[PDB]
Amino acid sequence: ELELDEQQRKRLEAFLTQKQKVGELKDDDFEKISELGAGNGGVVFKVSHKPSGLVMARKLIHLEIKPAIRNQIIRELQVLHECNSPYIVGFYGAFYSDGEISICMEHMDGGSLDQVLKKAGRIPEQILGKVSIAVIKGLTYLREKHKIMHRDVKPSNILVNSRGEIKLCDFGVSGQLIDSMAVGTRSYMSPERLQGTHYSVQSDIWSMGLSLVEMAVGRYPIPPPDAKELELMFPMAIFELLDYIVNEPPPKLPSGVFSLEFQDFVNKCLIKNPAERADLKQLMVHAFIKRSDAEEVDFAGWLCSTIGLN
Ligand SMILES: COc1ccc(-c2cc3c(cc2F)ncc2ncn(C4CCNCC4)c23)c(Cl)c1
Ligand SMILES: [Ca+2]
Ligand SMILES: [Ca+2]
Ligand SMILES: [Mg+2]
Repeated sequence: ELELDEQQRKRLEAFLTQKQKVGELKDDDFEKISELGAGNGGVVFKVSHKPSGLVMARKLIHLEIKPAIRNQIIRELQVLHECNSPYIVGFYGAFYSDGEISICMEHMDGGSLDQVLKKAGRIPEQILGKVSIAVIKGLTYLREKHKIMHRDVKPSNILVNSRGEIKLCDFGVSGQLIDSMAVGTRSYMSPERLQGTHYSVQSDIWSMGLSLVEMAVGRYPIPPPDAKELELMFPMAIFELLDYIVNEPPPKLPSGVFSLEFQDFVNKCLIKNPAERADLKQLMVHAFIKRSDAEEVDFAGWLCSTIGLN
């Protein structure tokens, strides 16, 4: 899982070689190309780094804070330079300028999976098999190589591109940034996290499981759809919704339309007891993942056709 093929090794080396040419990121060295979309507490733009000519994704987080606080956030974000993986979005740098922190990243031309889902309606099982592999490996990388968990897996934090790559972003690195921003949705949080009890990487596995169900059925799955709505397919307030997650049984895929391997996979992800819930090691050898890994699915081609990359 941690071991890479030669295509992934070549691309990661190519990213770093280009990154070494960039140097120190400055506010005036960026030109706006387009707005990509309003995300977690800030607007993300597609931008050109004028000196290097590199296209980037730039998230601007508007905050009014003193030089002490903001300079601590920039040094905390420097660990993202070390997070080098085919399943983690590339980091160029971070800086402060005129009342707003900037985070500059690798541009992913396919966007996030909430955008792809909204375009697709629902995502096919075999496509979600490749999504599952990438999230597991991305989470395995952060945990093994950095002793880090994500803390915020959701469709908007899974980015994709026309080269067929699927990557994670917005994992917890800066404690001070979360303090100063305090925001994001808690609707993908695990029941034990919403109860404020012993939570770990198992909490991200729930979030993946729930995200996969949403992408599979084409709708955030809590509360469950009706028997009539499932036939048509194939309002709770946020506080009422978070109480439902803690108190009611977990969501499941509908039977018949998905394979029992995929149903079992998401079920093992959504067991409410984190001890009983499957771990990354167990999920990596799961029947769904083994089958998915063997399947030669053209994700890039599927993506481009679905979102209209001409
Ligand atoms: C650390 O915090 C982040 C998180 C994500 C990105 C990020 C977003 C992108 C992107 C690349 C990226 F690195 N590429 C294409 C694209 N299209 C739409 N979006 C966003 C629209 C709002 N919803 C979330 C995705 C993005 C950045 Cl820069 C910083
Ligand atoms: Ca300026
Ligand atoms: Ca200036
Ligand atoms: Mg977040």
